Amino acid sequence: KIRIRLKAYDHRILDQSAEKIVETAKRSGASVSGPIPLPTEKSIYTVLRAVHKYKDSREQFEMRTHKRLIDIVNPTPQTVDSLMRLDLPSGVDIEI
Amino acid sequence: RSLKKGPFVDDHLMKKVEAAAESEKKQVIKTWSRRSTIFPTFVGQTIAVYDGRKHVPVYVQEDMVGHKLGEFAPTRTYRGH
Amino acid sequence: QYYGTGRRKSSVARVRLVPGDGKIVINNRDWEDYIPFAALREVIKQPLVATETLGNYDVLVNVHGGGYTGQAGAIRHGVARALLQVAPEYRPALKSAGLLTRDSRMKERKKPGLKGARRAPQFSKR
Amino acid sequence: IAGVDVPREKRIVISLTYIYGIGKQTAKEVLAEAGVSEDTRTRDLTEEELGKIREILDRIKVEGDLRREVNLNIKRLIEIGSYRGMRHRRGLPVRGQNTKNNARTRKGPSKTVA
Amino acid sequence: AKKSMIAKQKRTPKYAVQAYTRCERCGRPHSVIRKFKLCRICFRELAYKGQIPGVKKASW
Amino acid sequence: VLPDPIYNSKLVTRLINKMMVDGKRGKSQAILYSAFDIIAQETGKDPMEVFEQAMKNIMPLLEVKARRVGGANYQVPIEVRADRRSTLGLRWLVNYARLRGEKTMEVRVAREIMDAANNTGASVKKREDTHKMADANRAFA
RNA sequence: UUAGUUGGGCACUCUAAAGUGACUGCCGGUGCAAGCCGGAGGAAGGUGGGGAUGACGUCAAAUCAUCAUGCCCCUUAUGACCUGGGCUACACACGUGCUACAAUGGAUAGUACAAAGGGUCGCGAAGCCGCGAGGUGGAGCUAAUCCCAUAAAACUAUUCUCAGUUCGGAUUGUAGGCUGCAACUCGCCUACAUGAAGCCGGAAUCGCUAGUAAUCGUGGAUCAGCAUGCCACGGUGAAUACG
RNA sequence: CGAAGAACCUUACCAGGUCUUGACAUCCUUUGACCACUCUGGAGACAGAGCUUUCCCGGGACAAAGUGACAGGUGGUG
Ligand SMILES: [Mg+2]
Ligand SMILES: [Mg+2]
Ligand SMILES: [Mg+2]
Ligand SMILES: [Mg+2]
Ligand SMILES: [Mg+2]
Ligand SMILES: [Mg+2]
Ligand SMILES: [Zn+2]
Repeated sequence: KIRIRLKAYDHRILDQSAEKIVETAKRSGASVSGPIPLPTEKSIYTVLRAVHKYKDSREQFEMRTHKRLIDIVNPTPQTVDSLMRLDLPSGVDIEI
Repeated sequence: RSLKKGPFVDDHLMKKVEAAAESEKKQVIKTWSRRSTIFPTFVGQTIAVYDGRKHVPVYVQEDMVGHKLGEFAPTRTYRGH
Repeated sequence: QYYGTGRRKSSVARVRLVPGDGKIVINNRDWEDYIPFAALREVIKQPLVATETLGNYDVLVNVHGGGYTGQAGAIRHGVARALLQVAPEYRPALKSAGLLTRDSRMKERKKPGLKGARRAPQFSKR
Repeated sequence: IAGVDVPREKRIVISLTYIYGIGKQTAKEVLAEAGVSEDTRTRDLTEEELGKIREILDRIKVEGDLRREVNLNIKRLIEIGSYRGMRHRRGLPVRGQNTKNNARTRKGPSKTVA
Repeated sequence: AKKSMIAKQKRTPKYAVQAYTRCERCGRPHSVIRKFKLCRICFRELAYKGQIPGVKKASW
Repeated sequence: VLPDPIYNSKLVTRLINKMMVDGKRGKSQAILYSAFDIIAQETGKDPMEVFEQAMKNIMPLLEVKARRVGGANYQVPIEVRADRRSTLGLRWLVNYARLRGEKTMEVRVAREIMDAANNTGASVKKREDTHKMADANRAFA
């Protein structure tokens, strides 16, 4: 009855980190859900390409987030410890 | 202020005008305040209001209560081209 | 319960067919209370008249996204899909009628320096 | 008719809108103080009805008196010599509004070329 | 100018309404994005360089 | 394009699309339906037949093209494409139906199709005038 | 159950990772060939649609005011602080746009269907007071949970009956509300009243080939507040291309 | 169009009132918490006083005053 939310900018890192968590979590307690994908909330920053003039010519920069959610269904102190010890490839954010 | 929570007037002007009850109106009060309202208590005592380059006199009346001081001290001098 | 999905613009219709007389619900409402126009209602019919299956089945619909005409297009699309589902021998009829053509006309981007997708400002030399 | 010879064909609301000082919502309020039907026409009125409407009107501010009132207000800030009244006297916008361009209903029609 | 202005930015004003944003790199006031705190042109530089996390070039 | 849902004609859908203003297909389509209802009221017969007769009356054959010939620009006549034929018919119909000046749009359109099936109206004056100028300038063919 | 509510289940959507597929790959015609035209299948057919992606160099094009920077100049002032003012001026000209000039419409009521987005000292609910702008209140929310957020055009009914009009909405007067120490110069919004010009635009001139043009609303940034501007969003949805 | 926000600030311009190792940095010398809050004269900057500045383990970090080297220029030339 405890939940993990993983959110980052890189879906490959994030997917693999979630698979890591899920395999370790199945080792430390068998009954756990899979990771579930959420929508990619994002921000498109639109900038003048030039310096002085040229309002008409621009460049656009998309900051996406990718994020997955996990639900543990039968915790053990082994599971809590395996998640309390474990540090992930940074660039991500774990939330419990 | 546009709202019932007011009015507004600069403390540095209200205090001098209150002291100017014993002024006898021979003297004059300079202010760099154009944002402060006119209370009835300002009546009679000429105020020299700073337009940007000079202090321009205004004589207060019952009729110019409710307004600001800058309405009686223009900023931009213009003569019909 | 035969089933099909149908998509037009941003509209999504999960639609299903049962054998019946011809009654139709859309979002727990009357087809006439949801699509009052004869034009759009006939548009919905189009598969059922291209292949004579109107007086046979009931069309049961749920829809989200888009506007009324887009939802109509989605509905006819999913309907034609479920007609394939109940009978692949309706493939030739519905293909040659063009109902299986998922209308890929999506609404085009806006772009910078343009007041729309393609519109540009009023040009002036001087 | 009702302070001035309003239209006989217009409905009562629109008729009362043609009084300098009265518009559509004031008309609805007045006809509701009268309890009359607002959708009715003006030749189709009755005389006692009309007189009650006149009473409510004369409670409301008089037409010419409204003219005198606004003109007095303008005269006041013209005759003090405030900025706002210099604008009234010069014929320019009074609100905090731009005059390099788009000031026609104050300046007048397009003046001669400089 | 701009050094004295970048100073006067950082000390607290007389009234809090007088705040205004400036890119810490180059204290230009205009087009400074408070989410990054950068000005648009420095932002474009660093975003090219990949020194900003998660941002890339928006194709769509 | 496609035929009309109700009647078996693409002409109706095109006329709807050519009266349409800012995507208001519902308004246009409804008023054309009610306008055929009006002409059925005042005539009692096939709306398709009367609309066809009106077409056949407003439908030009000859039309001028502007061509540079001999150091100036002339009007040379030419037989119109079969598609531009109908296009010009429907265009003229809608434009006179707008500039007419009756009360309601369905009414204007219905009266114009009546006059057109009867060989009257501005829309037919237009065909006649186009023929007249092209025939005046048939020296250049 | 008032509510997809609660239970239950991922069927279907939706989400988003890895795959598939569309490559002239196949058939007919012609070409010698490259290729071209047609045909089939399929969702999609001919670089599917749209983007980003801008070669050597031209205009000694613009930028010493984003930044750095050589040279020169000021260096008890060409530097620095504070208040107040100006960048919003106004006889007049141009560009770009918003609003309209109305009956394919306006006023009033009821009422269906969107997408893309933002939110921590931020979004701010319900309920209430207020004609209204807003006030109060504090639920829920660090968010596919909750909010901003009734989407408006559309449709249905009633009215206005083609009129400078219930068009139009300026300008002005009075009174309100917010923001902010402060709204005169110089913000925005509301109420009442006023009701301007305008009854489809000279010579000329501009965008657009498809979900485009036109049209309607929405969101975001900047931002205390201040948009007809800018960038994205979906809704409706055409005409035409002889050449 | 720079301006993806000109009420003050922004803002570079103007008038007025003021300062000159300075609004902003390094190097030296003395010292160490520097300051914060109230009163008065002020348009405010700023001057007079008060209360009150706890530096931390010779070192570290930031600070007042002297002191010249230097600073600073949205001053110029795209
Ligand atoms: Mg600010
Ligand atoms: Mg040059
Ligand atoms: Mg300017
Ligand atoms: Mg071509
Ligand atoms: Mg150059
Ligand atoms: Mg230059
Ligand atoms: Zn910068």
